[PDB]
Amino acid sequence: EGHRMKNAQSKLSFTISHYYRTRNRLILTGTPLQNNLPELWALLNFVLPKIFNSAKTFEDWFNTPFLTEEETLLIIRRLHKVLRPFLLRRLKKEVEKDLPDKVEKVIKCKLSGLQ
Amino acid sequence: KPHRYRPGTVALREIRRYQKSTELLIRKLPFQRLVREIAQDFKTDLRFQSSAVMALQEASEAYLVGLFEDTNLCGIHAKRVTIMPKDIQLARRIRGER
Amino acid sequence: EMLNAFNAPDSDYFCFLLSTRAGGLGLNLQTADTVIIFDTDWNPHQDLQAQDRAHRIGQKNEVRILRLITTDSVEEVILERAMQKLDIDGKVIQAGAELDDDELNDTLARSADEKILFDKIDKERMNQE
Amino acid sequence: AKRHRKVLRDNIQGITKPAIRRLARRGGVKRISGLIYEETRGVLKVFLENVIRDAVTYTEHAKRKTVTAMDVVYALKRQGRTLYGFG
Amino acid sequence: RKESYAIYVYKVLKQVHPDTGISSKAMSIMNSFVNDVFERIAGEASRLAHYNKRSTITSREIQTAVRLLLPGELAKHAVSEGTKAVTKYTSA
Amino acid sequence: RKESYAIYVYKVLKQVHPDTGISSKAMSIMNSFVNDVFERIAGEASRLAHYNKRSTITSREIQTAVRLLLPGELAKHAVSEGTKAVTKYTSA
Amino acid sequence: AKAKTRSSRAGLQFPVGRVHRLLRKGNYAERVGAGAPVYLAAVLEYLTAEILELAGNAARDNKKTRIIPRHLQLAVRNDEELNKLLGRVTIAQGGVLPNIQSVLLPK
DNA sequence: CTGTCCCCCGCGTTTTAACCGCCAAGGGGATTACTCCCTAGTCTCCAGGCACGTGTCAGATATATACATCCTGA
DNA sequence: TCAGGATGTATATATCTGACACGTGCCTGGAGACTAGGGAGTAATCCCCTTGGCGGTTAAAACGCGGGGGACAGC
Ligand SMILES: [Mg+2]
Repeated sequence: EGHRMKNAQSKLSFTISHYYRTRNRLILTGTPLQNNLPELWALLNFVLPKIFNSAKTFEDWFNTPFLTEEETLLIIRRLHKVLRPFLLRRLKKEVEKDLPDKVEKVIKCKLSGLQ
Repeated sequence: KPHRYRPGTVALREIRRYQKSTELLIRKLPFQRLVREIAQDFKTDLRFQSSAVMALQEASEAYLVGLFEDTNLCGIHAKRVTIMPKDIQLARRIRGER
Repeated sequence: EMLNAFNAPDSDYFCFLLSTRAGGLGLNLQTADTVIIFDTDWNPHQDLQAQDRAHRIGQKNEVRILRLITTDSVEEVILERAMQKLDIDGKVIQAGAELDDDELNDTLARSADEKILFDKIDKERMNQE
Repeated sequence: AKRHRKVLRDNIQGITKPAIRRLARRGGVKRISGLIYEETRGVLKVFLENVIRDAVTYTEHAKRKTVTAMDVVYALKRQGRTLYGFG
Repeated sequence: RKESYAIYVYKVLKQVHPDTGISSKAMSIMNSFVNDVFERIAGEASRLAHYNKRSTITSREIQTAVRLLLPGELAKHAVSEGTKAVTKYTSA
Repeated sequence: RKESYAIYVYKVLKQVHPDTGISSKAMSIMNSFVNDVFERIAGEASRLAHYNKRSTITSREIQTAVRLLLPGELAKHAVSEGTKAVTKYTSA
Repeated sequence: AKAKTRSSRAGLQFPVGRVHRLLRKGNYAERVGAGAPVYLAAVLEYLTAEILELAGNAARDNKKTRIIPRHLQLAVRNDEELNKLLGRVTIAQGGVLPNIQSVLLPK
């Protein structure tokens, strides 16, 4: 649940760096971090204390969420290419295709007189 | 039977202990809530610097401790070792706080 | 205890209450069935986690979920901000009237049979005076 | 309780019996009657009302919404209780 | 020559208890009273200007100084009176 | 920039107990101490000059203010020290 | 060039002009706002008037038609807020309030 | 100085809220730029206020007289 | 508990004065008119610090409970 790592500023993250000799680390998460982008960087930096130059380097380095195919596909393609050996991700659809349905639905309701 | 100290032995230990040390004696979060509530009666939606609260507590404890010092003295004057509301009220009345 | 009890095939209870922040992650449950969201989510990922607690490898039954949003309110506002936040998921993926009972029953139906069950219930709701 | 917490007591009750006792110990009080605890709370409440009122008055004057340490200091200074260490 | 508030105090007295007079000792007391209040308010207004890194004492500073000087109702009414005086003054 | 007397207090400490250091908390206390004293002396000197209908604060007023502020021997030494310092200053 | 005093403009009984000068001569600040001495003079009047009212009442109670220091003392010491305001003030020839403790009085 | 009783203290057990860490939004405390208008400064005029005389009556002081108040024999 | 008496307090009546109220002439300090310039108001940014809630532990607060020491009433 490395998602929790989020912001490297945290005490958790801090004390982990003070675990010193840990010759090989691995992060498990069900999802990539917050949409800002630095969080993704922070985790990537945490995992591999090499991937850096600025905490928010991704805002420029992979300036897709911050032209069409050009700024999107090509940049996110290279995002993938550099993260290709670091992120492993497969979808349940890709893996099984056995989930009974899309299992989705939302509803809306009115307030009571008091509410 | 288990060991029990004569009443007052522990009291003196506490007195020595608390006079020797310097930390705050009132739980900080309870203190903050008290402050914030009081503040609402003069103006709502106020914020406090955390240091502002600390300033209030340093002063508040200093005040109450000083009060207890004088209160204690009054009890002694009346040949008692137990402080009573009458002693607090007197002390403030003599100081001119009421 | 509770987790084992959830796993128990003969569970006396059929439902349970969970903390988004805590229970949203803490559950392996292939016998999970339906999920109802009340808390709403400033960070959509937590709902994705909570939501998908109900269907992991080994999940046998069709999962249904609900999100209870009030009409014309702050919940809609927060919800839409959450919907905006989901865009980054798309970036990663590409890199690599509202109270009509019949309608509600339709959205909750697995079979018209449940609609029928509710019909009886609403008739009971009517029967109560 | 379980069904309803019902744990709302009072902010003045946040000053506990042992908290007061501790203050008294620093003061040098050997023995404390049971009515002291309530009396002490009353006194403190008043003290804070006066200081806070002055502090927020300075805050209002300056057209700000956050009461600062200096505002508290000024309040205390106004009342003849100069506090060192907070600038 | 030496100025005082004797005649102003006197006029005020006449506006409250027309028939009542006032001894010279009582008057000297009232004179020193006025000076005392004047100084307390002015003193607070002064440091208010310093606290806000300003340099002009206006009715805002004085108003605040009053709120930081007079107790309870005295403050409430003094502020009310000050407000009215300035209001009329600038209105006409 | 937020000027203070930290460096001066520090230097003084090293001229009295050269090996002794000082915590930053204690330093802020000393800083506020200096400000307090400064204000008290200056404040008295201010109204002192005012009492004599004078517009200039000189070393005479500061001296008197010290005599009217500090207690006992403390005052005597402060006065002695100030006198000496000024003497040297005007010489140089 | 019709002249009209600021006190009369404000409708006050205190010398707004004098007050203004005093604020400047007392060096309370670098600048003194035009509405400052007006506001202040009003306050000075307010407080003055309230005391005089009470003093006059004291005089009436003692069947006097002239306010003396004793009356001023009685006025200030009886009113709660004025007592607080002037809590550190000694009024010459005022005396003290009539007050004997019940513990000293006979049973 | 003495008796007595009650109530505060010492202490074991149990419950609970403070402390610390985390997470998220966001909104007031700062900055800077620009402008404008409010007040310092100055000169001229004039009456509001001050010192000084001057009358007169409000309260101080005698002066005789009627009632409250405290102490005691009853 | 009640009446007598001695003292004290209070109360009407002169009467007497000196301290306060009031009139007058002067003069300087306050008002008017005018000008400059810089302090304060005001808008726009930004970002750091505050706040609200939750998770999780654990020292501390609460609570009961016996019992001895002090508070206190009496003399
Ligand atoms: Mg996991």
